[PDB]
Amino acid sequence: MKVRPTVSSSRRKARKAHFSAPSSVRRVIMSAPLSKELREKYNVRSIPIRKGDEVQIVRGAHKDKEGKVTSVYRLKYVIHVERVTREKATGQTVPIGIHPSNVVITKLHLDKDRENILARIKAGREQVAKAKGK
Amino acid sequence: HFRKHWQRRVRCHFDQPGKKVTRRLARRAKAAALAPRPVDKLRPIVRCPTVKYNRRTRLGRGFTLEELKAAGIPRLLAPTIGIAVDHRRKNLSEESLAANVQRLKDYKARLILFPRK
Amino acid sequence: RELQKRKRRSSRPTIRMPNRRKKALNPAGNNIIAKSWNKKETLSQNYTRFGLVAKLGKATGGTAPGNKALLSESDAVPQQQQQENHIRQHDLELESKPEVLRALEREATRPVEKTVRHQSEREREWLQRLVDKHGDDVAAMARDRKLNPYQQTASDIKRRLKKAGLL
Amino acid sequence: SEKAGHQTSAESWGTGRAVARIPRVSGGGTHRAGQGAFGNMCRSGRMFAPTKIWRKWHVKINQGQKRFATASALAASAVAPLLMARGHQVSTVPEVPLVVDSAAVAGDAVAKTAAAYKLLKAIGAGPDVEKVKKSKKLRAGKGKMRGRRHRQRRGPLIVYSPEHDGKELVKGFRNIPGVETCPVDALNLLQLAPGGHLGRFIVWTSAAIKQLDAVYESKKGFFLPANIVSQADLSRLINSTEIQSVLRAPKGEARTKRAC
RNA sequence: UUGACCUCGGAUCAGGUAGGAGGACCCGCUGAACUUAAGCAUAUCAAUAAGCGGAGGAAAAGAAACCAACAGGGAUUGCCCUAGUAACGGCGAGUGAAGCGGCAACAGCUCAAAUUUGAAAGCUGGCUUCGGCCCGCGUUGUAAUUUGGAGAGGAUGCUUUGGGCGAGGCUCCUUCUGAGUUCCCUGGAACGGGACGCCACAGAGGGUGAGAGCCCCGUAUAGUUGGAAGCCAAGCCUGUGUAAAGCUCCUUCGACGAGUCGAGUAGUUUGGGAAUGCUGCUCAAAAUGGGAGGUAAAUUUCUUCUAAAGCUAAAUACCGGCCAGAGACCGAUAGCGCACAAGUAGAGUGAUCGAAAGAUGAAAAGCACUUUGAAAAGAGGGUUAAAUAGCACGUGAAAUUGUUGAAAGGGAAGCGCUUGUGACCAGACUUGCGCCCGGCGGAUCAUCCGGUGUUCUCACCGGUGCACUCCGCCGGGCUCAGGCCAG
RNA sequence: GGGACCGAGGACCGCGCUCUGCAAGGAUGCUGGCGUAAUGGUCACCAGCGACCCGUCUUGAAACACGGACCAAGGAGUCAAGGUUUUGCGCGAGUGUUUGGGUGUAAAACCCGCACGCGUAAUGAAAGUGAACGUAGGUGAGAGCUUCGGCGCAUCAUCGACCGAUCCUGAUGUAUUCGGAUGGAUUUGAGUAGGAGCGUUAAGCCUUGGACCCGAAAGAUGGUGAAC
RNA sequence: UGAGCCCGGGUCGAACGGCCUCUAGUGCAGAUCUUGGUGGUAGUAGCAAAU
RNA sequence: AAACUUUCAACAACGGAUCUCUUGGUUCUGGCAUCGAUGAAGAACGCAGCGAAAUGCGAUAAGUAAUGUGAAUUGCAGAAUUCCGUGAAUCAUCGAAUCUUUGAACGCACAUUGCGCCCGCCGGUAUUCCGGCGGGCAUGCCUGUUCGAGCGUCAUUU
Repeated sequence: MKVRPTVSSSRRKARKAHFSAPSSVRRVIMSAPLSKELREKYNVRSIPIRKGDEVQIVRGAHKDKEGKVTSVYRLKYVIHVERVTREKATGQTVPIGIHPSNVVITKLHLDKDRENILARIKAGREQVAKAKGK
Repeated sequence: HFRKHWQRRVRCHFDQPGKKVTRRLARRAKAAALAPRPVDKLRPIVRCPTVKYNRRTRLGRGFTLEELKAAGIPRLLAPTIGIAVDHRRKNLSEESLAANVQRLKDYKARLILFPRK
Repeated sequence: RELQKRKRRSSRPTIRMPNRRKKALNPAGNNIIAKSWNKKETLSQNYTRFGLVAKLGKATGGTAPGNKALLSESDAVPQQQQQENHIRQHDLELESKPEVLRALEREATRPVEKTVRHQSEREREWLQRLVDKHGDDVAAMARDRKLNPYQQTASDIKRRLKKAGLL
Repeated sequence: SEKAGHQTSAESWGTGRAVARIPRVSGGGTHRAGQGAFGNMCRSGRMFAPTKIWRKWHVKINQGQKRFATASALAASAVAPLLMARGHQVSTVPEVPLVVDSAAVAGDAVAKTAAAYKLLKAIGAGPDVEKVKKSKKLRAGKGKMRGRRHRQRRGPLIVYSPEHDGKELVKGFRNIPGVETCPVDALNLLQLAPGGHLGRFIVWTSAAIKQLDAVYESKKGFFLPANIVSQADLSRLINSTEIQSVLRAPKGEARTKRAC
């Protein structure tokens, strides 16, 4: 189990940090896994998501619905995806709230920073894989 | 004997393992600083003063000037090689002087000295 | 208390401090002890492996098994038995074992650069003139006043000349 | 807190007014004003006999008794039914001490948790590991609030020799749930008799046994106790030839007939 | 007339410094009372509480005018023990140490007393081209040497050096580093049950629509990117000056703290009239000196240290500051007064006193629209798994109240034993074995064959059959046994 | 002869008798009824009989008096240090690791080098002295064992023995002012006379701490304000 | 016997229990007890400060 | 018989008890040493589009610089603000700045946004007038610089 004295197992502190984390930590928490073809194409398991990712749903009442991410509401720990909407009493469509942990990435909005992130994670992975192997 | 405020002047010992590990870390830090040297300086063999403990012997504060001279270790160089020196103590007996000389000679025979820079 | 609660309420970051200690817990450097030191082991065990004595004082408690880290005269004086008016005072003349111990022994027994001290140009010139005038008579060079203002002893002059090289 | 309950200003109204003679807070401009204080019967007052830090927490136990009870726990672990008595599911292992080879439990051969699991399955600790895994459960009470959320059964205790077997099995069995690891030189009674119940299932090794011998002879001031009874079998003691010969004739039967 | 030297002042001259705060721990001053003594006054409380002044991360103390009577110890500090001993006491209440010993830590020094006198060799300021030029301080004494278990001076012959760079290393922040969202059911949702797997030096914790090692952050070890500041440091360049330093020896020297010790006396304090220590007043020292001890040993013999100047890390305390980790703790009348607008709302002229108050739902999806009507209000209708979950919202007791229904009530009710009437509710032994026929199928049946595991003599399978044996299933046939209550 | 209440136990054993079994150490045999209801439960009411409202406090007793509008939650012999009795446990004339040091999977567990605490010899005011004449004594009981001849635990009573101290008795001898030998005493001890203690747990009691909970007037310390 | 325990029916939505031990802030009708809520008096007294 | 009163059942009110939960409290332990005249603790006034409360900030005012991360804010309004970018953010770090009136509080007064004196500037008829702005003006003490006083005191005809 935990050995490093810096880490704490206190549920109180853990919940306080989770519910009062700043936006970058919220992004890190709302990282999401990549699909299969993506995983065998990039050698990465999960990266934080953005507003331009085509995503597929694997959990919830709207399972197997595909669309592009509309927004990432960091304050409520939720993401808004296209075409997954509910109607209010008046009939106006509000996008239904779904979690990054309950969605899986199908396509990446690739820029310089994203390519750098995947390169760093991958390179670490084969580094440690080779270290274990030989 | 509880006439006074032992409530305001009671102090506990819940930090005993903490102080023990702190002392161990402190002596380990001293060892890390003086990595090849021993942690504690050599000390002479002295006798307990009182009549109740005459036959028993213990460790002193530092070696006598006459003992150092007999052992052939300079006064100014002994503290640099780790020998405690006590200017206040006097020998007053050939038995104790010889015992401390033998101890210092054993220290010399077991000591390795490195050549400055 | 109110100060802690104000830190609770304020939207100011908590200034977490790093675990910084005054003294390093392990030795560091390109020396034998630092290279062969084992971080996980304790001081006593490390000194057992090195082959050196950690504490010169009396053992204050039970030790680990096999550590070895903690430790005719006509005139009747025991000092004649113990013996093997000036002594060398800047150094001591000293007369199947761990690798660290042998490495330290080799390092101790390695020869060292002499770095021989030499003499100044004016001292050389003064000695040269004194030799030129008085030949090799130590008494005469001590007797002289003009060439020898600092009334150094003849033996002093002789050893300076010997160190310089010329008789 | 030492100041809890009496960090309040209150003076008893006395016999002047027709109210209970209890110290009541002064002031006249708050819902608090006029309420009771300082009492264990009053809300927001001090408790009766407030808990103090100088209570006796640690208990001094004689080293002789501790060593005696550790030896008794080891004998209980040697006794086979006591494992069932303590709850360890012991039915597939071919030997109740279960000494395993130091060759296969030493070095890096058992450093991997997968290797440790395969060794446990081969020697027969697999049922016990599955038992603890399936008994992984939620605790009932406020321990969940106080940082003790789950409770599980206890696994086998691996005993080794740090001098000959090393310290890789320590981590290898550290990761596996339920199972614990303890050196032969520092046997722990808390692990030997969990919850006060005897019969802990311990997976031994040959070096561990040869070092139990050495340490139990090495302990100074302690000797293996001589028991007050030589033949533990009371059935042997009673149903023996000498006793049955020396006994007199019975005066009745186990169940006596009713006379009148 | 002039110019000094000394002293005293001014300048909105130049450079700095002191306030206040905090005060948990620390160093001093000052300083009670309640209580106990079953009354109370000495005493105790207490050298405490309040008040005043002053620092730090520790402070303070600290290198003997010590302990001791030793076969000696050897700065200070903290623990255990000494010890409830000695000692003191309205000898009542009570008070109450210390040496020694085992430990933790351990580090020693700077001055005044000297003539550098063959050379004030020392230091402040402003002016700088930053290299060296002045001014001033100062001889009524700044450098070097020296500080009494020492030293100086000569002779003497051995042995030591000093600076500047500095790769790289350690400390700490950071980047990255394992495995199922496979199939079926339940469900609003799977993190639940079943089946099949994987990882693990990682099965701590938290989030995700319900108990998630493998969905996610993190978690473990070894690494790896970049950066900050301290310390260390392999090595590489300069040294230079008849410069410093340690010793040995001796027909040469060896200065050591004053209204301070001490005596008398008042107060305070302590276990301590050799006044326990200190303060105030009067007098007032010594140099084979002074202090404190030992001792009847025969006279103050003997022992051990140098007071009136100063510095100093570590072991030690810590309700305070910056953090961090935990608990056999409390769980919204509890836990801090404050889980939430909490020193807030509020009261008092003022010092001060000081509360009450958490939970919709997974997600507001927070009730569109129609229709009553003056409202914190309804009837439809809709959202949700559920709205008698509707911002009066997790569940929703009792006290108290209303409607409906039943019964009862001639100046008390309520309770006990025993029926009766009415109302509502429940539902008795769980209700079977055995034998005999005819058929059918399986098997410790077969001295049947083959295989596997084993306690090696016991099991379990695969394959033939029904001659015998045993089981069942079917269709007949007969018997018996039963729970309660009455006569 | 008529009537009432009950059937306790559950193979045999025993005592017996009127002996092919019987009324003899305890009920069986036969028949019938029982599921749209045998038998029950709660509520309400009526009916016979009984029946002061609780706690506290005082008194020989009552009688007074104190508290009670109701319901929910809170609510009172607790914790330390020091003594003491008893039970269990470990060791045992020794006992106690946990001041500390070593170690560790790290407030855990394991380990122990030197001390220290109490005890294992006492008495006297003190100098100091210092526990065997007898199987550590006898006699008589005494649990128990026994070759039945006798051995005898613990403990008690008596007669003994010794030690410290007190009052004597006053040896060789002695430095000529020192000594205690021997034999005594209706003596004294918290003495010897073949050790029981140390640690720990559980319960009980005592003292002081807030001390089971609640409840004076007062006194002191430091501040705020006005006034006859 | 009893303090209490088990089940049936309704509601309800996330944790809980039996036994062996260990521990304690462990069992209420009173205390003119504390807090909170709610009654008769009473739709009465009286329109009084507050509201 | 109704009304009223009493008991019970169903249902509905009141109320917040019980179970559950906890970004809280309490206790213990470990690492480090850091307020202020270069203006501290504290008080006040302002700064947002909609700001009540709380927080942040100080006329550069929910704040600026720089670095790092890498595509948001979010209750509503909003950008032609920014997406292979020196680049969003109610982001993190944080070495650079701004820092209103008070307060040890410092030109005098303090209950006035009042009253002063020295140096410089600005605009409006402007060498004169007015208003504003910048730099300043506390005390005790230390060192240095300068000035002054004193028959205190020394001399000075070679």
